[PDB]
Amino acid sequence: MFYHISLEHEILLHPRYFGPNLLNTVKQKLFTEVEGTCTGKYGFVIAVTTIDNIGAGVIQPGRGFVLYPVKYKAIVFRPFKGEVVDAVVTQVNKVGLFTEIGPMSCFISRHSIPSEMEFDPNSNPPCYKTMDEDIVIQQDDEIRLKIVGTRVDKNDIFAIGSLMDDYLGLV
Amino acid sequence: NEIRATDLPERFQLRSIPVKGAEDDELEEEADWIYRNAFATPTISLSRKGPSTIQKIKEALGFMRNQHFEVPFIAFYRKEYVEPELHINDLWRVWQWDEKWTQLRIRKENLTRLFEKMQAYQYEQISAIRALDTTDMERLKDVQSMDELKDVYNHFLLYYGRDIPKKFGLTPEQFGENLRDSYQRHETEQFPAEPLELAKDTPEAVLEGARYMVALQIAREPLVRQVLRQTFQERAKLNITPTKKGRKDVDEAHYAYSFKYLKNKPVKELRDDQFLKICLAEDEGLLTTDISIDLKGTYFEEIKQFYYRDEFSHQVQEWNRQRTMAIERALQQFLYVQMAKELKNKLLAEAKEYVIKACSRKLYNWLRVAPYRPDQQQGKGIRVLGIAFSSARDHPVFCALVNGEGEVTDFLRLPHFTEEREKKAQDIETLKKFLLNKKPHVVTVAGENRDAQMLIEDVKRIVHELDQGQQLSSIGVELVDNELAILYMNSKKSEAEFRDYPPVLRQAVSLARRIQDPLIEFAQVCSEDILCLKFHPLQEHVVKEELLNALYCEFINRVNEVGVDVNRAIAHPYSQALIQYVCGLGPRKGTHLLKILKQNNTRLESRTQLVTMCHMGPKVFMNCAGFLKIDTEVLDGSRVHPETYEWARKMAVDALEYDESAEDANPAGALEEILENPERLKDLDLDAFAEELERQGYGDKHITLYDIRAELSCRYKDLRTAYRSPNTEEIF
Amino acid sequence: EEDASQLIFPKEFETAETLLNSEVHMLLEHRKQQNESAEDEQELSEVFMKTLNYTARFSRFKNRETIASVRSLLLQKKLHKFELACLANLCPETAEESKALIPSLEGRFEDEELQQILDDIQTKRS
Repeated sequence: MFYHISLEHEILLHPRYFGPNLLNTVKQKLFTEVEGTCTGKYGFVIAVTTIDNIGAGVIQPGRGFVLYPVKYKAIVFRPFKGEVVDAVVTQVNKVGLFTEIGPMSCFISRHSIPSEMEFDPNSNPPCYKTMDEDIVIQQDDEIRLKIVGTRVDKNDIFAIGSLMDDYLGLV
Repeated sequence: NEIRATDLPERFQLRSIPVKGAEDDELEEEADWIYRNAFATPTISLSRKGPSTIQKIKEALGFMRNQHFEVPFIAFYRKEYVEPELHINDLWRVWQWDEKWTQLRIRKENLTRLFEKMQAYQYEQISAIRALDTTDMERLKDVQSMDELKDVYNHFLLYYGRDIPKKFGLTPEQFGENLRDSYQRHETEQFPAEPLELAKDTPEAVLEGARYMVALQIAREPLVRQVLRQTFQERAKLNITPTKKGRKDVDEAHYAYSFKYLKNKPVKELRDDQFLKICLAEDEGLLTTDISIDLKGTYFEEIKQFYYRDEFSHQVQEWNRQRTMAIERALQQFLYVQMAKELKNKLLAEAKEYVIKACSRKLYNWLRVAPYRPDQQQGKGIRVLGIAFSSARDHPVFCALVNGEGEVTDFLRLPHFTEEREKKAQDIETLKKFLLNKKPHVVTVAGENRDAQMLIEDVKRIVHELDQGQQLSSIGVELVDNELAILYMNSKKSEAEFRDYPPVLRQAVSLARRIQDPLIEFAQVCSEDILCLKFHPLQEHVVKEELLNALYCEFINRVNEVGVDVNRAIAHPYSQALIQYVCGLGPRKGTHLLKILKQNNTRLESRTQLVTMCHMGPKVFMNCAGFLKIDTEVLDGSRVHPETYEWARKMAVDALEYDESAEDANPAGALEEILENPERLKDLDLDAFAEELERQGYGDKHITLYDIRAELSCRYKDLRTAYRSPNTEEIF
Repeated sequence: EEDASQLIFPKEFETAETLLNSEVHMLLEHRKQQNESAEDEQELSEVFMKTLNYTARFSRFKNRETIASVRSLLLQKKLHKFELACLANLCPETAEESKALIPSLEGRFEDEELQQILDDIQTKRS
């Protein structure tokens, strides 16, 4: 889920970047450090929205670097298990359906699909129709889901969706 | 057990579900579907005409459901109305009408069942403007207009909302009949109320309530999906031009990058040319692409007066304003998205079809038979040798000879310098030492540059001027294409046939097997092995199944017309695995036949070896009777089936004035051997055989008479032309 | 253990600020506006480019007033912060759908109270 939190970061700066553009350069270094990343603590940060303050840069003894504890505001995207979200249907396959939850994608097996939604591989479009062909659930449809398990893969979130709950379809 | 233990064939994997059997009632519908589906965008088969192509698709599609007969089992081998009636050896495009008719019937039946269930539920709730079941029969009846069942079928069937236990302006039908009639005969609500007076049955105070309902009703309509369709997709110009970065990002390599003035581009730019559609579809993916009709500003102006009120006194003005506002709300959703989706689908399909036709044409033109043997073949054929190394793509300085029954079976060479630039006797001494100790009949080279051509010409002179061709006769290298060892040399046949040899020997064996039998080189590989050869640059943006089906149908048709040797797939490792592209013998039937004939000592004595021994089933053996040939039944090595043996033997005895045997126990007849033709062609007329086969045999012997006469006169003779110029693009 | 169904969130995340799907859309598109309105600017990351669409598909409204109102009508009641977004994105057409979807609404409220929160949300919907 999309959240807003205050985060913190400490960045290293080389002496060539001193002079009148210094604290501008500190802002540039953060904007291209912590954007679009993910963590096992906070999760997938979409962007840094603003910088709160720069803590005074502590000159490193021995080496010419200085480190700048910059506090910043971040829109973070952390899914939790059991949350009920909307998504778009990406790929309809006999092994499972693929969706996309913003920066994070999910996948739904026929196991999680009750037997009503049968396969449609004979058709040009892979869909999941029913026996009477009334409820048409194909690719590129705003199909709700429920996150039933989370998984982080090396700075990469990968949840898993399901279709067990009622009212999990077209609005 | 489903590939060789059933009643017949199952290898037709492109259509065996939707079109896998034909009933009586569906034969006319499938033939109409094939004739109606087979010509939509391009003028194809305008080949027989409309009635002859509809009866060729109906007669071939209704016939393939008995015994499994297809491909070399009747299409691409005779003078009759097989499918579309064209000269092509692959039937997979004529069976497309049968598969399409069967897929359309199945879809229409499911949708009709759905429409009946929904109509019953809505009627039972309504009696115990409303949505009704009246689209279910109209949709289930329209099997040909599948896309009408998508934009209008999905707008009417999705417009019910899909939930169940199991007066605002003009109507959709009137607006549709007025918009599709080119004159809006009915106006909007001609009453003294405005568009906002119907919101009192919106809760936000908004005049935009009726415009959304009108757009939702308009965008789901079958009538608008038909009315908008084929007006711009039939006739829009391909106006593709470069972007700000795309004019620099492309650099005139794609359809959008090549033409800065392409905003005036012709309507053939993606439907007649594959490259323009492929470039417009590929350039649009990364940088940008130019795809626009420019015909709506005037295609959308004439529909705005229809369904609107003609007066304006706050009665007709409100109705006319409501009609105009609802038409503008419904056009941007329904008409805008529908027009964009049809233009995009048409461009992709046109580019894919051009690429698929180019790839299928290139594969059919290159797949033909012309072995590089002596004179094109004392005995038969011989050592089809050549240099795979030297100045070409292979490293070692030497040559390998193809054995006629497969690739190369021997090789030799010598490191003598043509090496360093100061030497003139070294290359000639190596060429003489290799050519003097080996009895060839022919030469070729796997060239790759200016030094490869010079080394081939020098070796050809040293071989021709020294009598190194036959040790008492001239012969050496040239421009003949040794490059067939480039892809077949690194293959599983070249690696299993010789594992201690280098890549120069593998390339020489590949080149010498193009010199022995490229039909055995084509049939001895998987088909993965045919897709490594590029056929066009616009085939990569196309779906690969179309080129694989085109190549597979062309290869199956060329194998069914060129003859399959029964004895050649038993002993020779390079002639085996040829039972894959035969009519009524797909991978499973052919593989089971090879295993049973090698494990049991079953030899190819005649064409009834798979019918007599219980290895094959009546349907696969009847549909495959025209493709299986043997070395010895004397009509067993030809295209003569078991049912035509009596008529062909009787014709061969009647054409010579000496066939006293009645098909068995008697002198003469046409079946006595495949190497010689009958002595009299004026004795066997076509009218007598066509009249005798219609009354005793139950079939017209008009189109079959020439093939029956030729199969008795010339056994094992291929129907497809092959070869080319080795010094031009056929070998360089 | 982490299940938002039973409303259990880490301490790092309990104090967190929830966001609406339509709300973040304004934040992201304004960030796009700030940077694209700068000359001499490097191209934004593929992560930025692949997310702007997601919230666009689900824009129940754009308007800066409705960004506040679906929050104010909710905060007045005794709902969790977690409930704030799930109920304001989905816009369940009835309390029954919401209580089926959301296990925490079951017994939490009168159905008619929760239905009026959801009806106020539906009447905010563009």
